[PDB]
Amino acid sequence: RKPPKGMFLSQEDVEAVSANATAATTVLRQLDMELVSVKRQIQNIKQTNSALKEKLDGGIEPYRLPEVIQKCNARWTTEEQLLAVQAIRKYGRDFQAISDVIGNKSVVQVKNFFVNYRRRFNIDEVLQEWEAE
Amino acid sequence: SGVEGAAFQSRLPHDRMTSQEAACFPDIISGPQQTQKVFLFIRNRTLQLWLDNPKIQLTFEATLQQLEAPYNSDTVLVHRVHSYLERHGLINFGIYKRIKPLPTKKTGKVIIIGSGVSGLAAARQLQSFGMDVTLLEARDRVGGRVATFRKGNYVADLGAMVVTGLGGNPMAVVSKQVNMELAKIKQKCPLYEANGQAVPKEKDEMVEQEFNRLLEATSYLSHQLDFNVLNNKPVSLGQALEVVIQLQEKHVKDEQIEHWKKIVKTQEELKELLNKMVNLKEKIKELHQQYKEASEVKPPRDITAEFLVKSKHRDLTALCKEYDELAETQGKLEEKLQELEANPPSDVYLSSRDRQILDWHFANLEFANATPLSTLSLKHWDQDDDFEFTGSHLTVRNGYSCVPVALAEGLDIKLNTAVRQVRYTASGCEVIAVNTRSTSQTFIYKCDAVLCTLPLGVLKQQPPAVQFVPPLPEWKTSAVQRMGFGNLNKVVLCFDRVFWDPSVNLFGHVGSTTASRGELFLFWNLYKAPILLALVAGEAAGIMENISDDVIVGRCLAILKGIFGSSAVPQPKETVVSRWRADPWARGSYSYVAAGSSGNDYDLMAQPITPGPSIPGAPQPIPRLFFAGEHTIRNYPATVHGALLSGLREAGRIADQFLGAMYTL
Ligand SMILES: Cc1nnc(NC(=O)c2cccc([C@H]3C[C@@H]3NC3CCC3)c2)s1
Repeated sequence: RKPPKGMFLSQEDVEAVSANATAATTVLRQLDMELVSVKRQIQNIKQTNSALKEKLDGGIEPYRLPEVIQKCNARWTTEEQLLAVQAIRKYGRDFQAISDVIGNKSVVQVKNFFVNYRRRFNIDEVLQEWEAE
Repeated sequence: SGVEGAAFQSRLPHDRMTSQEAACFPDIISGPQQTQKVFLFIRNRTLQLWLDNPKIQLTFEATLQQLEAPYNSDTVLVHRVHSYLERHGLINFGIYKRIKPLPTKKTGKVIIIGSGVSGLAAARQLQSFGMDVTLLEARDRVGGRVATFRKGNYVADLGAMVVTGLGGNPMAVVSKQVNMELAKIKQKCPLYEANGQAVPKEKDEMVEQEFNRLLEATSYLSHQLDFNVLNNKPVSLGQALEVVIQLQEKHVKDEQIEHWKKIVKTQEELKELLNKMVNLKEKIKELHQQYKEASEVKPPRDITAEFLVKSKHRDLTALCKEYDELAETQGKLEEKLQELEANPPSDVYLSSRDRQILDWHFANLEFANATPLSTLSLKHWDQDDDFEFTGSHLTVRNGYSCVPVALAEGLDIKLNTAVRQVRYTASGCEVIAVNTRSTSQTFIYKCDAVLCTLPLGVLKQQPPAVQFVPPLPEWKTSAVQRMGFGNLNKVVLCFDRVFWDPSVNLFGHVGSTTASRGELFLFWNLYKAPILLALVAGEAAGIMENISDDVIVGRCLAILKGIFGSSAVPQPKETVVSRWRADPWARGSYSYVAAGSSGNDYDLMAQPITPGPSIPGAPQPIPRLFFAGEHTIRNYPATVHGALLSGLREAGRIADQFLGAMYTL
């Protein structure tokens, strides 16, 4: 039913190498050249990628910031409330960002907070302003 | 083993009747399965009897005595079976002391052309049957293509050497009948390149398996893809080996392409991700600046100023989270690219060194078929491979010449008698022969039938070495051009000191180039005497016949010198170099299934010729011209046993037409 293993005798390939007297060495060098093309291409991106690597030297260690470890509280100080209204104004609804900004209240409180202080801080009016941008 | 062993040893199914036997015994085959089994046993038995002692005639009575009941109840059937076996050379063939001596008065006159093994086999059989046999020989010796060189103790077959296995081989019988020094072949063959350095086991084994894998490939092309005709021409075997090597070479390239195309596909996933990392670092760089500027405003600050420091801090650690995720990913791609660079696929399908060694495997094929692989039929070249005898091929130590010479004991053999014209008519035949030494002395022979064992190369000769009157019908002449008669030659190197490995019978030499793959590519140590024997196969064969013995012998020493060191190669004492295509009594070595030919052409060769009626309106006559020889036996061509079987075959068919076949009632 099928050829010996490793032998790759397609029904369609034989005709292509049998089509003409020099057809065999045609297809065989049509690929000899195509291989070179990829090799050429590999060097290029290997250079381009190598150049980009150099630019990233230093990584971002110098631009890194120490992490704050502050115990989440549950009381809203007048300050924290104010941080909040601004965070909504600049984030809109990204719960994590707003919790990250206050860095003491959490996403549940933050999420709760909109409905608690709702008419009081005009959050709906604020949120429309965020969506404008 | 048993009775059944004798059927196998006679090339016969032990449990079914052959088409042969259906012809002689149609009552049995069309009859009840019980009688068939009786018959079959009677046959199988009788075969046994002959085989266990093949040095004495097996008379019908002898058979009946040893046969037992209930099988020995129907004497006619036993007599019917034994005659059939005897007629067609399955028993009482070869060289045997006969119990009942030859009838003093013979019936019929048969001229046999050629004292080759087919010829003598028929001759012995016909004489055996009470016919008047005479063989016409062009040569001054019998055996034809069984030639043996002899000088002092030096002995080396220029002709056949090998008995291919005794499982079912009539030569098995003959060897018991004539003492034949039958020595086995140790298959181990070490290959030596042009430098004279042996090829290492790694390499030898890896190229041999490719070679077989390559054949297995051509078979697949022929049968499953039906790649048999190309450009309105039959596909040769060699053609299809090119097309298979090319396709395996293409695949090598294909897989290199696909593999590097999988590096570019990843280097470009890296380059695109590097871009994002470089654009994010700049964004981070300027964020930091903004945060520090925002952090510079010392407290106490109003909340919009506090929000800004917190907002910038949150954002910047967010981007520092992206750039960390995007450099874990860069690590994965960097290692993934590293794997791909280390697992590159095979650089080449085969190296120049590798493919030079591959050639030596094609030279072997060329030497087996005595022809360039471009002439072999793809579809049919191995058609005779089912009927291989079992057992390991042997060589004849005292020369193969002894068989032929032993078959000529008691035969009317005119040597130095070159047949030039065969004339065959409704009423009989006459063959015209000259004396080879003085071509003018002319001979006329009359006979009831001619058996022609002229080699196929002789028959192919234009202009004709032998003319037939009337000419052979085209159906015969066409099968003659269609068929292939090829070439291989031998060089016999005779030396006083054995300076090679005496425990290896054969060892190769890898030719420098493909076009010279068969020039002395194989050497044989077969003999008690110190003789190495060099083969010239493929294209080399036809070419080396235009070159001197000395020049040919030189290239022999050279190669031997290279594999053993200039020091240990003494000048050969006696040199003989065959030139079979040149020989006009052979004009070749043996037949091969040419491209465009088939196994049916051998069948064609063996159908005999019936001439036209002398007086128009007379009844359709008897056939008068019969053909034997290795080119007539489709299942066992180009072999001494095939020749022999064809002589046995025609003898029985000639006996049946002129002595009548009484075993059919
Ligand atoms: C181990 C081995 N097993 N067999 C080995 N030798 C051969 O089969 C052989 C060698 C030379 C010539 C012929 C000729 C009878 C062949 N006609 C052609 C080739 C097959 C159809 C056969 S090598």
